[PDB]
Amino acid sequence: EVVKFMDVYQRSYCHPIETLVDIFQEYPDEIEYIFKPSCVPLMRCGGCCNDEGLECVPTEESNITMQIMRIKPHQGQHIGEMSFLQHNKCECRPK
Amino acid sequence: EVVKFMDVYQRSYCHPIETLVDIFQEYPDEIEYIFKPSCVPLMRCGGCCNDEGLECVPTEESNITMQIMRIKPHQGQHIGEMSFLQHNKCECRPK
Amino acid sequence: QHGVVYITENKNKTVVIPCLGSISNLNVSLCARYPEKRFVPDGNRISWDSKKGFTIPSYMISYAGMVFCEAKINDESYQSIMYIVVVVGYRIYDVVLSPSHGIELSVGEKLVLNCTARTELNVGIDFNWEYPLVNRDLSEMKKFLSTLTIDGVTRSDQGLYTCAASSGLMTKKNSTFVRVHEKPF
Amino acid sequence: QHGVVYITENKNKTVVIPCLGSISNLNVSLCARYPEKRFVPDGNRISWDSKKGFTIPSYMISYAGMVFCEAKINDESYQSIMYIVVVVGYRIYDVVLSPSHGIELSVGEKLVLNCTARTELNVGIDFNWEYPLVNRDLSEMKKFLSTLTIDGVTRSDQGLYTCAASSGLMTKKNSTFVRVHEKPF
Repeated sequence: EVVKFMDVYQRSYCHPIETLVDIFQEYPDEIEYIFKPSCVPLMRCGGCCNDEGLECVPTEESNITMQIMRIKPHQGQHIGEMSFLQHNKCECRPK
Repeated sequence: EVVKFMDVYQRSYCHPIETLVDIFQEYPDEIEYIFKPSCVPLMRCGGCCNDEGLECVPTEESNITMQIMRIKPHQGQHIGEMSFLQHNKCECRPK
Repeated sequence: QHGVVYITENKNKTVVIPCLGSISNLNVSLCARYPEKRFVPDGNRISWDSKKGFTIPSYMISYAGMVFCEAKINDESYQSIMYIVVVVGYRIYDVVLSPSHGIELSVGEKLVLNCTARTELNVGIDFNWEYPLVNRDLSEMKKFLSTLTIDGVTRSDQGLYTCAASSGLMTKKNSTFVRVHEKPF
Repeated sequence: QHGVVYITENKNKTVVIPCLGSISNLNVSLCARYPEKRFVPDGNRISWDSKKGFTIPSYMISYAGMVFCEAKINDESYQSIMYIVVVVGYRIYDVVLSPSHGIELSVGEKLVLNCTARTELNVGIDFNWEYPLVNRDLSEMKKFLSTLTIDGVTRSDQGLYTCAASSGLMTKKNSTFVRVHEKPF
């Protein structure tokens, strides 16, 4: 039950990794509503670079769409489509 | 290409999700060495709760072991086993 | 095809999912998600009535995302539609904009007014201003901020400034008077 | 079974993976990870010599995690072992502990001394103190901090205090004198 080396390497390099993101992290102004679910799974550039002076940044982005329940407390609700940004290609780059 | 509702729900609830964690985030004192790879994939409590007043916390933890290269700049290196903390069971709890 | 079930911040109330059935005595329970739990009558607090539905006090499920009743009937098991659990608040403890005290300004001088509402949790908040702008969310207590901003301030902007916050079924407001003086001398 | 290859912070140097082969003229390249790239001679900058190995200037790969040479030979393709790329630094721009100026203290008064080293990147740092404690990492410039701490400070602790930082092949130090006075009056 001990992970190999070159496994940890590839399992860890700057690449699109699924991430749980708060909706209000994406739509900070919508403070009048509340959302269920309150967060969403999105590919974001994750993992590390092989050099201090680098940073794991996206080189390809694409919004994606999911069904969220918008709720205006004491006035109603409904389930609408919300678009969210995603990373497709990641890249280590100078900082 | 639009995600269902109850899918987003379950794909997003407070549960152990694989996470890329910086080693120096775990071993902040080891400033004399440098590690390759410099980060590691670890299950950590991720996702959201169904109530403002909750928080997604672990209820079961377990260190796991991986092969990392410790490097003492200009004095040597080697590949040793490093243990890292993991979350096994997650739970929404009062804050 | 799903249902919806609201809950107040002051829990410990009692709730009824309309799991309505004919058989006066069924082994009917209430499964939940999430996390996957499954509740059963006990007379005291919990119960399911044939024509009333499944009963349970709010705080017993306020953490879940959706519940549904399910009946074990021999061959297969049959269940109701999904009801979505929704906790909501309304309590606005106070609203106060910085600064509270008066304001004497000079023409052209940038003006920034922070309006701050402290609410309980699961509160949604709408801001509304009265006067001659951007807002964001931030203990069992929330804080929303609404910041009004003007740069080129004229002499006419020298009016009373009003922020009001509505939580849905409640509303509070605070104010402050500001005067726009002409560059002195 | 793997190899290792170091690189300085001042890149634009030239490096040689010992991909040693017999055939004076092979279609040999240098594949990389990560990200998966694959380099080829061009005479000018890049080259592979039969008995010298694969050649390339540092900054061309300093981003990768491991490289290896590979030769296409008809049926199957054969490759060298894995060499691990490792960027390292040594430049310690300065070390200075807060405060720089002298210190007059009182017995029993808590003492905290921040020691701060600014280095280039990929630098590892060891701290060493001289005198009669915890440290952590924090532009193309790193900053490591080493904080010495004493609470119950006696009169004897009234010595010179020395922090020194070694990056491996370099070292700098700064100091400050502190006096421990007895509670006055």
